[PDB]
Amino acid sequence: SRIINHLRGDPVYQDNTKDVSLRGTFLRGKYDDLPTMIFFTEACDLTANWIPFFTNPQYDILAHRNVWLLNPRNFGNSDRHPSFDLQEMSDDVMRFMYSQKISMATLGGHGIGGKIALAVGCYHAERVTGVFSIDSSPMDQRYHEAFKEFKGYVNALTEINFKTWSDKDVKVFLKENIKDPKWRSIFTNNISKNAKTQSDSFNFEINYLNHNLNFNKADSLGNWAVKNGIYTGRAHFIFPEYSRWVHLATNTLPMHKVCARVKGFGHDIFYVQGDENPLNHWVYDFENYANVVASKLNKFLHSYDGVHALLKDRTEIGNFMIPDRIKSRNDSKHIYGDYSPAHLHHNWRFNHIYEKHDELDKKLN
Amino acid sequence: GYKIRNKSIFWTRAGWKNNWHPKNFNAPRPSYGEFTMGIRCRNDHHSFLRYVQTYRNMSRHCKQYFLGDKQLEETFILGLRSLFLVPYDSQCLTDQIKHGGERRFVDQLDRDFELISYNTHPYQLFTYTVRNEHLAWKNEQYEKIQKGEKTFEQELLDYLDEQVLAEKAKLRDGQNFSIERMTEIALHVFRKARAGKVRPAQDVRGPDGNVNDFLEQRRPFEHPNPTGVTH
Amino acid sequence: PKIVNPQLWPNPNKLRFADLYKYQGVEMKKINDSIKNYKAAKFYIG
Amino acid sequence: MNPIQKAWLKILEPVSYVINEKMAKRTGIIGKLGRFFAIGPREYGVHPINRMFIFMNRKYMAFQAVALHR
Amino acid sequence: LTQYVEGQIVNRNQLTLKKQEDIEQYVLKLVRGYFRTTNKQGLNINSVLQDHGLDEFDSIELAMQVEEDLGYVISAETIPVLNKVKHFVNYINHVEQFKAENGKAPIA
Ligand SMILES: COC1=C(OC)C(=O)C(C/C=C(\C)CC/C=C(\C)CC/C=C(\C)CC/C=C(\C)CC/C=C(\C)CC/C=C(\C)CC/C=C(/C)CCC=C(C)C)=C(C)C1=O
Repeated sequence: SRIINHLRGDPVYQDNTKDVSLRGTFLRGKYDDLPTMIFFTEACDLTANWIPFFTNPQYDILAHRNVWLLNPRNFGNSDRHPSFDLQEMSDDVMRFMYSQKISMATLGGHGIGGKIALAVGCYHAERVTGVFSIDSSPMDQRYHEAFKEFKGYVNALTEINFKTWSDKDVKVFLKENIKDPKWRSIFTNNISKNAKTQSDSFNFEINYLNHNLNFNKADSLGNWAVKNGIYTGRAHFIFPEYSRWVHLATNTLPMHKVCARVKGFGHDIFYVQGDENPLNHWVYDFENYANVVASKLNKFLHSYDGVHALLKDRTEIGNFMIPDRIKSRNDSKHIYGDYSPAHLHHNWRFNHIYEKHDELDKKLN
Repeated sequence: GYKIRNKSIFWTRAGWKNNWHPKNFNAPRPSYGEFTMGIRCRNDHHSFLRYVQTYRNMSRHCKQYFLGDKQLEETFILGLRSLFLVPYDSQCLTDQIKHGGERRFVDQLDRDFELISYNTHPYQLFTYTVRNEHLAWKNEQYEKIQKGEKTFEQELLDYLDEQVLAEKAKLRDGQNFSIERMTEIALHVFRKARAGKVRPAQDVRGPDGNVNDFLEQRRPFEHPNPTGVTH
Repeated sequence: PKIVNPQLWPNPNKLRFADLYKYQGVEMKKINDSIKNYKAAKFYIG
Repeated sequence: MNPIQKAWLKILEPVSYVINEKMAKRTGIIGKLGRFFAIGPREYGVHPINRMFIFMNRKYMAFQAVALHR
Repeated sequence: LTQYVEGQIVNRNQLTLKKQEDIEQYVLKLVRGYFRTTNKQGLNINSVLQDHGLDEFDSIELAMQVEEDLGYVISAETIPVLNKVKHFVNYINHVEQFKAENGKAPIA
C-alpha cells in the first residue's frame, strides 16, 4: 500500500542498449529523509522473496534506509536487451537513479546480483556509497557446480513451448528436469500469462539468457572480467560457511583483488556458521542465516557505508583529521595541513538543503 | 553468530569442566593412625570463623572512607556479598577442591583485606572515582533546580510523555501500546539527543541538523596535530 | 598567553568541535600530577 | 604544550606580530616565508624521548612490585 | 566517638538498656532499619531472619551495628548463631549479666 510501492510497467525490447529502463519495487522507510539502497535479486529470482527480510521488525532495515528492489535488464519487469555487459547494465542503473532523482545509493546483490551491484561501483564509484554482496564474489563461476546446474536448467527451459505445451506438460517437465526445490519454485512463479490469456511465457528473456550462458564466454554472467576493474568504495561480503558459490579456501582473494579498501576476513568479509546444505544460498529463507546477514547489514549501513576510506568508522567523522598531499589545492597561499574529509548529503543534488542551511547560518551571525 | 565446534573443549583428564581437582600424579592418599608416627600439615578447622571476621573487617574498614554516605554503604554491601558468595553459587564444586577450598578462598580474601587496610585496593579507588562523578552530576541537577531551571533529564521525560499522547491518539484500531513501541520512541529521541551533545541545536533544525558541519574542516591555528605530521 | 592568529582560515567552533581543543589541557594536567609528587617528596629526599 | 614553550611565546610576542600579522598575509615569497616560519603551538611537538621514559618507567616499575612483593 | 553522617561529623551516642522491654524494641528497630529486611511489620520476637530476606552475612552487619550502638565487642564465634530476633535479645541479656557479675566484658 504505502510502505510497499512497486511501479508497474510492461517490458520493452530495445535495440539500443542506452534506451533501457529498469523497474522494481520501492520500500519506503520509517523516517522522512533516509538514503536509498538498491538491491539486486538472484538471476531469474523474484524480488518479493526479499520483502520479508527487509520488512522484518526484528531486523528493522527500513529504519536505516529506503530500499529499491530493482530488476536488471532481461529480468522480471525491466526492459529486455541481448547484451549483458556489466558496463551497459551499470549505466541502466545510473539512468534509473537519474529518472528517480537519486544522487547516490547503497548497492546490494545476491549471488549474480552481487556482481551487478559491484559492477556499478566499479564503473560509477563517485555515486555509490557502499556495496553489500551476499554469497557472491567478483569471480569467474563458469566452472562452479552451482552455476553449471543453473546454466543447465536454463537450457532445459528453452525446450518448452508454451503455445503447444499444456499446463500439465509443463509441471511434469519442471519436476523431472529441475531437481533443486528452490530453483524449481522460483521458475514456476516466474511463469506468467499475458492479458487475454493469449499464451504463457517466462517473465525473463529465456533466449537472450541461454545464449549468454551456453556460449560460456567473457560476457557470460558466471564470468567476472578484468575489464570491470576495481571498486574504490566501501564493500562488505557475507556468505555461508559451506557455500557452493563462494568457497572460503580461495574465493575470498578476488575481493582483495577487486576491492581496494577491503581489509580482510573478520572486518569486511564474514562467513555464517552453518552446515552443508544446497539451500544455504537463500539466506532470507532460514532465520539463522538471515539474522547474521541483517545484523551485519545494519552494521554496514550504520557505521561503515558512506564513510571515507581512511576513516575507520562513522564515529571518526568530525574528529579524525586526514593528512593532505602537498600541491593538491589551487590556492597558492594555503598552509597544508590535516583535514576532515567532506561527507555530503545523500541527495544534495536534487534538493536545496545546502542553499537553505546557508541562509539559516547567516541569520545566526 | 559463532559457536564453538569442538565437542571436547570442556574435557579434562579429571572429567568434563573439572576445575576443582585437576588430575596430577601425586594424588591425595589416606593416613592411618596405627602406622603414622608424625605428620606436618597446615590444614585446620578455623576457616569458617576467618570467613566471618574477614567480612566484618572488609566492611568496617571500607566504610571509614564513605563519609557516612548511606546509599554508598548499602551499594558496597551488595558488592561485598557478591565477592563472598562466589564459592556458594559457582559451577566449580568448591567442596571438592584439591586440598580444601575453604582455606583457599579465606586466604585469598585475607590478601584483599590487607590492601583494604591500607586503602589501596583497586575496588576502593574505583568506588571513590565512580561516586565523585555521580555526585558532580547530581549536584549539577540540584543547582539547576534551585534556580527554577529545567534539567535535561526532565525535558526528555516531558518530550516523551507528549509524544506518547500523539502516538496513542492515532492508535485506535488497537489499544495495546506495548513496551516495545514505548522503547523505540525513547531510543529515537536518545540517538538525536546523543548526537546533539557534540553538535548542539542552534536553530529549528534541531540537534545535529546542519549539513555544513560535515563539510571539509581543518584544525584551528591554536591547536594543531601534536602527535603526528599533517602533510 | 595569547597567540597571534594570521586568520588565514576560520577556526572551528569549540561547541561544535570540542575534541580539537582538549589535548592542550590534558598535557598540562599530566605535568601538574607529577609536580604534586615532586613536592610531596621534599622530606624523603631531604 | 609545556611551560618552556610558554616562555618562548612571551619572549617571541613581538616576533609573532611581525611574522604573522605582517608577513604571513603578504603575497609572494615574503608570504611563503612568513607562513612557513609562523609562530604558535607546535605541529608534531611531542617529545618521543620523554614519552619513552614514561613507558619504560611504568613497565619497569610493575616488575619491581612483583619482585619486591614476596 | 564521632562519625560522619551524610558528610557531616556527628557525635556518636551509646545506649544502656538494662531492661528486657528495651531490648526487644531495640532489635526490632535495628532489624527494621536494615535495607535487606522484608516484611518489617511482620517481624516479631519469634521471627527467623531467613524468612525476611536475611542470610549469614546480613547477621554480621547487624552485629556490627550492635557494637556501634552498645559498645560491645562481639567475637566471630558468636555471630553465626544469631539467626532470630530472640537470639539477639538473649545474647544482650547474657552480656549484661556477665558484666554485672564478673565486672568485665566477655571474651572477644
Ligand atoms: C627508582 O626506581 C626505578 C625506576 O622508577 C620506577 C625506573 O624507571 C628505572 C629505569 C630507568 C629509566 C626508565 C630511565 C632511563 C634513562 C636512561 C637510560 C638515561 C636517559 C638519558 C637521557 C634522556 C639523556 C640526558 C642528556 C642530558 C641531560 C644532557 C643534555 C642536557 C644538558 C647538557 C643540560 C644540563 C643538565 C644539568 C646541568 C643537570 C641539572 C638538571 C636540570 C633538570 C636542569 C635543567 C635546566 C634547564 C635549563 C632545563 C630504574 C632503574 C629504577 O631503579
